[PDB]
Amino acid sequence: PGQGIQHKGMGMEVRARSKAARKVWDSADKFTRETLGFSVLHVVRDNP
Amino acid sequence: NRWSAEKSWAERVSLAHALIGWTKGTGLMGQNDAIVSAVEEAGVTTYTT
Repeated sequence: PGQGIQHKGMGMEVRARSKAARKVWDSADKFTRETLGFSVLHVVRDNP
Repeated sequence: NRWSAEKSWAERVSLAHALIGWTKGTGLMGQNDAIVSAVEEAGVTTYTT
């Protein structure tokens, strides 16, 4: 699907359970934190 | 700092900080009223309500 249906804390339940989900998120969240200085996890978890 | 810490407070509440200077009321400051002119001699401003 495309953009616009996105919700706060989307797929965050899966991250807490699945190991494959964590590796996808954390590898992604680490890169964004180092290069661009921000975390996608925080943005998704609580909407600023 | 609490607002700058707590994340979800931003949308609900914005903090506007105002430092209220010397401001002359009659009841509490009825003693302070006479020297309002004296303090104002230092090149400083006292304010009406």
